[PDB]
Amino acid sequence: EVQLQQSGPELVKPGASVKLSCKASGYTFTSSWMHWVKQRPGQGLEWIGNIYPSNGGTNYNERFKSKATLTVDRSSNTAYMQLSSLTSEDSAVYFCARFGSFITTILTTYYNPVDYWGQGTTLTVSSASTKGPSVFPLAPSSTAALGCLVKDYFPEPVTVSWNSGALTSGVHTFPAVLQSSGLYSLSSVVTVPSSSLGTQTYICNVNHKPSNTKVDKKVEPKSCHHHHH
Amino acid sequence: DIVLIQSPAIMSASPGEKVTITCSASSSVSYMHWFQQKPGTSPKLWIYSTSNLASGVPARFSGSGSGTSYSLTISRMEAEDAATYYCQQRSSYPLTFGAGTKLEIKRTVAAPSVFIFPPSDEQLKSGTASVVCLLNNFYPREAKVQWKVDNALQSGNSQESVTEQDSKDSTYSLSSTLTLSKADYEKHKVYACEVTHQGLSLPVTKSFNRG
Amino acid sequence: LHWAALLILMVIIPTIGGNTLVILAVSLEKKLQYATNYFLMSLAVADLLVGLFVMPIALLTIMFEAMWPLPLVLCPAWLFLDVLFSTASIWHLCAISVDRYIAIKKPIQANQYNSRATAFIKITVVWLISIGIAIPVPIKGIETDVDNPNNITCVLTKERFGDFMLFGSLAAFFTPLAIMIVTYFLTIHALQKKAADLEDNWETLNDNLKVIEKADNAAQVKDALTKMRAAALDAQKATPMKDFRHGFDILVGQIDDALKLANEGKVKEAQAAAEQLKTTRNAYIQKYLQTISNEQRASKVLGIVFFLFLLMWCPFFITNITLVLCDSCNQTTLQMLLEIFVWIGYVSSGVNPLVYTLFNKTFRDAFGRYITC
Ligand SMILES: CN1C[C@H](C(=O)N[C@]2(C)O[C@@]3(O)[C@@H]4CCCN4C(=O)[C@H](Cc4ccccc4)N3C2=O)C=C2c3cccc4[nH]cc(c34)C[C@H]21
Repeated sequence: EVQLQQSGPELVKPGASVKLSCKASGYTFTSSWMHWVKQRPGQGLEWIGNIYPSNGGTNYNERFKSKATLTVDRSSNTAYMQLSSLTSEDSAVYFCARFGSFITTILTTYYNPVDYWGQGTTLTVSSASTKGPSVFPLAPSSTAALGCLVKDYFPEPVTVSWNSGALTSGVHTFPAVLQSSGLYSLSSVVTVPSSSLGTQTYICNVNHKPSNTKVDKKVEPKSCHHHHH
Repeated sequence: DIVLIQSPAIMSASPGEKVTITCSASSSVSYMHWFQQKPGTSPKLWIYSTSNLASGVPARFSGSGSGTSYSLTISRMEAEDAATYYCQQRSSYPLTFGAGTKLEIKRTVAAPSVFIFPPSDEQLKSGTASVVCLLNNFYPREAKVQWKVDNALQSGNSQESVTEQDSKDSTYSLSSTLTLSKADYEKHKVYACEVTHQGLSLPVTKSFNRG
Repeated sequence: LHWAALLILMVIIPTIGGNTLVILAVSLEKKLQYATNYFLMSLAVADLLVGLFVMPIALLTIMFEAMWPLPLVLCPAWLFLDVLFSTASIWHLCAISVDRYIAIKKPIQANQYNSRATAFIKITVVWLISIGIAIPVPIKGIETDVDNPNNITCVLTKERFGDFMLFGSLAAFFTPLAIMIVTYFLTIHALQKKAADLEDNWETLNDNLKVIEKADNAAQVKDALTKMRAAALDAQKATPMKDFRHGFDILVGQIDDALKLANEGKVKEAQAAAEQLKTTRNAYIQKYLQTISNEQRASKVLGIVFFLFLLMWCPFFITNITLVLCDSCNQTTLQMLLEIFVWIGYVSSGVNPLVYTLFNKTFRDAFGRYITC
């Protein structure tokens, strides 16, 4: 029931301000500190800082001190984080998470594990405008395999599901590859039996947040033609 | 600051064979926490305190550590616990994390199932073509792919994309795409995809004739 | 910016010094070891320990903001002593106020051999009450986000000690305060009428002394002289100085002598002793005024020591309980000025040894003797 809902992925020009939100639910919000973690793939995890909702007291990391500013709002019950003077090195995935608290008596110290991380937020900084994805079917003709090709979308984060999440087994959404044009393009597939090829439908649901475009497409098998004699 | 150095950055171990991740610290630390992050999901703590397991963690895990050097040991290697492992410091600020340790399952060699997808007529309406060759569920990762248009090897047009190791089958998947222009796509007839893999006695080829 | 610690430290020295002189006065002066002082000595102990253990460590937190120099295990210990020695100081002052009242309206049980036992069980209850109110803090420690004490603030959070700050503040301050308010208005009232029961009886003593100087029969001289005996014997009861009450014994003795002549029928011999009574009155007229002069004075000092009490602990305990209830109020604007009201509750430990010793001559003569060694 403890759920930390975070803001969506964003593309922001370098030098502009970013405002990431982190909604809390399932508990009183004010019981624990609210930490923030930045994850740049390949370099590991780095600690940004934390804040205490009740008093509003904030602590920052020595590096992220001048860049990030942590705030909260008891009315809306959310934890904000403002990144100013956005450089190109500030492109990473950001998490908001509560960590356990040590309870310290005159006898000893206890620690209780209440660590619950929230969904990530993929932040990208670049001057190029966003481009919507072009979803194309990948049909079989001759178990079979289906898929959809998303091509020419600039900000990287995109999600794909099959039959509104009904399909999940045998699905592999490959990671995006960077094209020569500077635009990403991934593709997801799904293995289904040849008996369900004509009796059941298969629709991939592409959703791209920054472009603010969502498109669903039906994969239909390619029909052969009888070549003359 | 108090950086955490955990060797190795990546390791491969077979089922049954046992693993011991090390997480050495810059200074003497009170306790050590551990996290597991499976690609596509947020990190969930696995061991709070130096040697106490979190909720929903199997008993095969076993953490032990001193002051400078800490460790994470397991009991029976299984495919469900293949992921990256970070260790963090909660003794003092700033909170430091480890670089990470990716675990690869070592599974019996599996043969890839090759599929090939022709370009949709909608894409050709825009003047571009993209032929996809799919390799699904195979082991190990390395697989050599080649494109032969009219029995002529192509070079420079392909873009291979391997996905992470599946948590269930412990198998990878590869996506190679041949990007060509409609101008050059009409000039040729058959497009083929020849792949060779130690799990194949003879390299298999899956092609198709345009139309 | 570190200069503020200058004056803050000039508040610690008197607290340590002042309360140490009280302890040295009662334990070394053979003329000060009576019951009611053994209980005042305990108030100085609490006020001393709070200026020697609580107040000095509280000075470091102002300088080392968001830091805890001592081991983290001693944070819940220091907080235990902040409430303990404070609640004890408050209840001691409360138990004093109630005794100041019973010691006025009824000086019963004034023996030194049996009034010292009541003080010994009066002192132990206060220390047991103060403990019981301050004991839950060390039991359930404070929760912190970090393990190292150099990155934490030693303070009781609103969430972990919500119902404690509420039910704990009442048993420590608002409960003894409720007693101190009523015992005050009943004390000022106890000496408002006794100062008036002395005058009206003193004027009844004159009117009858006026009429017996102008008499013709033997019945009026024995009616007015009997009204004097009762009036004189009641005015004796309305005094807190045995020599002024000794003056009434002398007087009443002369009443019985003259009242014995009145029954023998000798009128002009009874008036010979009535003129002697007029002499006995003139000797104690001075001391009659110094009695009421000391009555109106004792009434005001009791208002100041009481005013200073509510002047120093209210701003904290009111702001404290407000931060637990009000959510509309700015949480950062309350605990910003609460830091100030904490030290106002601390300085009370330094005035208590002054407003309870410097109004006594034997204490001053003894203080300057050990300052002098
Ligand atoms: C003088 N002494 C002070 C001491 C205290 O406040 N010590 C701390 C560490 O300092 C604070 O004032 C700091 C500074 C400004 C912000 N702070 C707070 O918010 C909280 C109080 C609070 C907690 C939770 C919710 C609301 C308010 N503080 C603290 O706990 C506790 C005492 C006490 C508590 C309860 C009953 C008592 N009887 C006598 C006493 C007493 C003696 C009395």
